[PDB]
Amino acid sequence: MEMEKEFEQIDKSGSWAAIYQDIRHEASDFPSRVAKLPKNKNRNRYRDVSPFDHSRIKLHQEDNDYINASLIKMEEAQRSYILTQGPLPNTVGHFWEMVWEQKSRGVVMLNRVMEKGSLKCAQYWPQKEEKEMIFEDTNLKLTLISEDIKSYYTVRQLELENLTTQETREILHFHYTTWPDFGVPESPASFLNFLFKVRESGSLSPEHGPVVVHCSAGIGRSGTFCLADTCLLLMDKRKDPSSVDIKKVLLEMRKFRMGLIQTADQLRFSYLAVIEGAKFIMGD
Repeated sequence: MEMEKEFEQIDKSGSWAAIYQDIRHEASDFPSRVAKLPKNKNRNRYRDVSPFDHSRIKLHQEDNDYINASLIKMEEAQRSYILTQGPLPNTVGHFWEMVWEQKSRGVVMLNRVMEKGSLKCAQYWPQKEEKEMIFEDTNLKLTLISEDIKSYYTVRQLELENLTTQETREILHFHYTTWPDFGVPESPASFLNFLFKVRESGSLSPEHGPVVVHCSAGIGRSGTFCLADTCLLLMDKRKDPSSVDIKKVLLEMRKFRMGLIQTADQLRFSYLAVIEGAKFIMGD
């Protein structure tokens, strides 16, 4: 592992903030005209986190097709992700319309509904089996089937029914619940174990639609997920834990959504998780 001694080299030199700035500067920049139309102002959670028009997800609704969401297509790894913001009270129906239209099998949530005294996300899934949710604007019903609460994540089977065709699908909600309010987790082990549960569920398999991933803005903790999954997969395809340049992967993902990886602590954590997750992918 080169990166393991490049990692040790960057900590010594304390220069995480420097590399992270390098990436901010090299990062690509494309139009996001649709996002900043005023008809869409209230469809965005942060005024400065916009999907690029080229990689954006379109709702199949000729009235307004906008939702703040990007398709990240990683060609060498054969892995696609949909990165999105946490739904607004007025976009919850859109969010499930998107999960329906894209044929996604799983949703990964990396935030709690309330963080730092504020609401980072609408409550967009049901809490009790018997209290189903109806989305009138998008003709969808959502039902909680089961719920498996563990120490640092919760998994939920949900049933999504299309009212106007009577088709149903089962969605897996993977909810990481212990991401620190400030900073990043002290060890990646929790995060890695959550990652592998998502993998084992099949939600990433390419017979399915792309997994929907989000946090508050869909770039910070969301990117850490995607970057770690993809780096670890490329280490497999090459079965060589050192042809993978984590900064080069990051810059390629940022062609598809701006700002992935928000802090330089997140970047360090990204390295830390890939290095550690490499143990259990090189035979173990």
